[PDB]
Amino acid sequence: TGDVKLVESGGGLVKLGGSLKLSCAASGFTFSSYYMSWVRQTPEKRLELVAAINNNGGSTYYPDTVKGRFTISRDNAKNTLNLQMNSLKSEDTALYYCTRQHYGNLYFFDYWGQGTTLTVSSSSGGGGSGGGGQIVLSQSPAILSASPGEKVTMTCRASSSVTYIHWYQQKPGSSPKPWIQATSSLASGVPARFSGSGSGTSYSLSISRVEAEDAATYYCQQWSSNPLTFGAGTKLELK
Amino acid sequence: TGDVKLVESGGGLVKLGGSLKLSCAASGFTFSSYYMSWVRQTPEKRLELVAAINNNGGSTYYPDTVKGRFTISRDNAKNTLNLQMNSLKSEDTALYYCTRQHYGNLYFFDYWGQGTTLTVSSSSGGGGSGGGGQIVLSQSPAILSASPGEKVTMTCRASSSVTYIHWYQQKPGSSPKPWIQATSSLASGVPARFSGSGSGTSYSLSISRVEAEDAATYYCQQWSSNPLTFGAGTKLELK
Amino acid sequence: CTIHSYFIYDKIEYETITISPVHVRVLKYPHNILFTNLFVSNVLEVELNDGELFVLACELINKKCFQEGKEKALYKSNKIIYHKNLTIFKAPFYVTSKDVNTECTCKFKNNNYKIVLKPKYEKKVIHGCNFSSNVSSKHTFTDSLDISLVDDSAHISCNVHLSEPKYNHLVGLNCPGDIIPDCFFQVYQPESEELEPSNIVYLDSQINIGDIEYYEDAEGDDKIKLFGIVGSIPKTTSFTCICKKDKKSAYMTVTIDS
Amino acid sequence: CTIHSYFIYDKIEYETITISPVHVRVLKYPHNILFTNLFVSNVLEVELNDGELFVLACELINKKCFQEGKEKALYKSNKIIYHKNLTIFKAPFYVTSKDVNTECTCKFKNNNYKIVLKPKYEKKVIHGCNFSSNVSSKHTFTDSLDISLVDDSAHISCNVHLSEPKYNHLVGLNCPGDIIPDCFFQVYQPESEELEPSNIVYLDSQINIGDIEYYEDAEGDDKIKLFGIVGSIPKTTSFTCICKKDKKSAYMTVTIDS
Ligand SMILES: *[C@@H]1O[C@H](CO[C@@H]2O[C@@H](C)[C@@H](O)[C@@H](O)[C@@H]2O)[C@@H](O)[C@H](O)[C@H]1NC(C)=O
Ligand SMILES: *[C@@H]1O[C@H](CO[C@@H]2O[C@@H](C)[C@@H](O)[C@@H](O)[C@@H]2O)[C@@H](O)[C@H](O)[C@H]1NC(C)=O
Repeated sequence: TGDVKLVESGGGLVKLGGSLKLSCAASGFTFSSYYMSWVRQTPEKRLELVAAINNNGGSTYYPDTVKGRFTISRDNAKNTLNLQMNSLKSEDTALYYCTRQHYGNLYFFDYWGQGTTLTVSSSSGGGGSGGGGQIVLSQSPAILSASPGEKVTMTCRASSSVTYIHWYQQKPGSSPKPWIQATSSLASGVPARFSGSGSGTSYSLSISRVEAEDAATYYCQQWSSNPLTFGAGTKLELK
Repeated sequence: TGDVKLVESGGGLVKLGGSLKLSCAASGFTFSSYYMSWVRQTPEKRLELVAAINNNGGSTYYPDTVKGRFTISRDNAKNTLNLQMNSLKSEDTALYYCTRQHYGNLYFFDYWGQGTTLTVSSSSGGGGSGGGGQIVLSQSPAILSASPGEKVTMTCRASSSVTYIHWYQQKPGSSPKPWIQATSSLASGVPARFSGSGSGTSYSLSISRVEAEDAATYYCQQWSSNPLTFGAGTKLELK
Repeated sequence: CTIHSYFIYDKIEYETITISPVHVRVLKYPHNILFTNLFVSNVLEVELNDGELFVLACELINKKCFQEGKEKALYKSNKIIYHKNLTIFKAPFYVTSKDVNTECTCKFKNNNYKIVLKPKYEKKVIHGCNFSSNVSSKHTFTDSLDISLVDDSAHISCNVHLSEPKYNHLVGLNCPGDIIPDCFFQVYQPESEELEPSNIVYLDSQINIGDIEYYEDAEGDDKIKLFGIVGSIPKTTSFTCICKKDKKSAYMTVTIDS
Repeated sequence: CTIHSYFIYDKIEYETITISPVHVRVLKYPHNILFTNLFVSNVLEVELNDGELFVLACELINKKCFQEGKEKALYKSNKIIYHKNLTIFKAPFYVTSKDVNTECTCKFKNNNYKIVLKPKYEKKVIHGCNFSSNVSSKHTFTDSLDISLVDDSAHISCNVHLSEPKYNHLVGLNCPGDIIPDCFFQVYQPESEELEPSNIVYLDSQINIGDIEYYEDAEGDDKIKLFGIVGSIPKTTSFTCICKKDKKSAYMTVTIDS
């Protein structure tokens, strides 16, 4: 009831090799009309699709990094989304967001929950056990430190052709939020100073005059072939 | 923009026989999809339809009390409603509300503005120069003083058959508000203690357990034939 | 009175006159009549067509018959005529499922003859609007408009138009909230081209046909109201039905030509 | 390459080959060709049919011709072929109004022969969705769904289905906000039955027809995008176009059989 809301439950600490079930409570929309996904954020702040399920719940997709270990399920009568995670690895340590797309919104992640943390437990950091047999997104720069009132541009290069890119903005303490839909269509409330452009393997996000409010990590995302992938993010800074 | 809003402008003091134009600014909806009306409230607190215009603005209706003096008009491109009032009489002294109906909501006045006051200027009070050649609504009692937690019922009798009655609630300082749609369908947010019933010439509003919150004037309204009429109101009291 | 419709022992074989199947034209019953005179092991199984009649002549029925089923199935008929101990069964035009039957016990001689009827099920879509959002339902509608997708305080139409020389369809709706008026026994008149009111009227008076079968169902907080129309109507008739859930409302407009 | 469509001096009378109106089948132009050799008072008025061709053979055109009108009217053709000073005019399948004409000046001998063409106007509805709320428009759509009536964050479809052995219709939309993708030059692929992506593709590749005429218009903040299809398509093709205004979105799905 009310406006769109996604609440993730479960998560905590599991030994390597262990099992854990995560749940998502959807309210404020016709749940059965949306495609649901589990998308995690590594400690390196990389965004990765973990699992996706269609509207009726008959078709699922799992990237090769989780295929055979994780299982996505939905109960349209209870408005719930579940993920059974087996044989947990150190790579699985991430904040797990529950998020939605609609075929009719060009599969744009317009609502994301706050996330549920999983800590599976030598050191690491970087990459993300992904990058193989998929369209990879290369964002540049990693850190954009600009002065107020300046025109800035960040790029998103794709390993091979993508027919569109979606942009998301994330500020510390909150989940990613829709920013630019289908390459150039700004999300609701996004200031006119923002623009998005591109085709093929080269896309970009530009800001005509940068302000304190724009300081955030901007991620590009593609879905031209399975799996759906995101870039690493461009951290906008105004020190 | 935003939610439904109706702002009435004009009004003040006019000599008897004078002329005055009233305006209504509609915002927050597709104005051209609604039937618009000017409905006034006499100092005796009687509600009377003054004029009505259809969606396209090609069909108008005026009761015999204003026919030939008042003129209703709409500008769908400007989202405005106008009423040119000529040859003003003492009977015309009232708060003029701008309000809307939709064919699809059974012509229920779901939104009313705050009203614009007209004071045209021996004494009077009662009746309202109406009651002739129309279905008249007789509400009983005029004042219902009940004790908390009591089951109460107010009646609405019609001079001849009406196929439905709409109920409206009005608390001092504010315009009437939708209460019961098409005889028995409660308006949004209306507590379950309220019920509406009836057919033919006899209709009623009942409250299973009366509370401080229910204290208001409840009006019934019919539109089975032109003109559309309201009853005088039942003032609910808990002293 | 220009009473002109079908007749099944109704009041104005013959005995103010009853009519077995002021100008009062009597139309010969548009369907087949199946008469039983009172099969395998004292029971009779019969498949009935949509609208087909079944008349039993039996003067001994110790309790209410053809009002209950002889299995996990309730085959409800809208017209079970009881007159001069000559019970009459009219097969419906809508049924919840194919797995449905009805039983009657006729005490003939010193043996219990029990009749069981089943439907010649035909998958039927309802020409109308589904305003609900559940994909799980035993009913199929031609049009859909999930009312939860409409903005608060907005009013949107869902139109249904029928255009056949002779009709044989089910018209109805699924509403997750309040239905206005009491559809389809009473419907809301169409919108005037002038600034004139639109009233609540009986559907029977609007379409001007006799025995207009009305059906209903409920699946959770979802209300299904339907009606059946068989034959050509005297004139092009239009009417409305409103569905409303909290601040959201949508209305079904129906236009039937002829 | 299985290039198989109509040909009007296009590159792969004849002179890598041009074609006057790897398997490359050449279809004979499906419409009438009107040739002028260079009427009343040095001017020629001609009424053209939807798709009809008009070819002028004149080697002297001192400035851009048939690119402007000889009155308060701009008759825009999508194909004005300029080759070997043999200008070619293809009559459009959509026009804003009937009061429209185009002019060309041919310097033949020592006299200015000026050609003026007019349309045989035919009131044409657009098979598509009007998501706008203005009752004032020069365009008529088969379906309507005022996007202002949809709730914030909701997504509702408006479906259009075409089913004719041979087609001759206009498919399009009216959007009061952002159109996604750049319809109708590029359309959004239909939804998969499996968990597979749907891409932005060119409409030409989806329908697989040549010279698919594309039209556009604007009336305030309301954008109109259209396209014309004449003939039978090789296979049943479906595609989508999204309209979005602030937090409200609605999508047009189109299915064309054959
Ligand atoms: C949606 O519907 C589910 C299944 O409904 C059941 O089966 C249908 C065919 C009917 O027989 C109906 O009466 C049954 O309830 C429900 O289990 C589910 O709770 C419904 N969801 C909501 C939110 O109402
Ligand atoms: C609604 O439309 C009105 C009339 O539009 C005009 O006529 C149409 C046929 C087109 O030629 C269009 O380009 C013209 O503007 C406008 O006057 C009115 O402002 C519009 N309303 C809104 C709110 O956009």
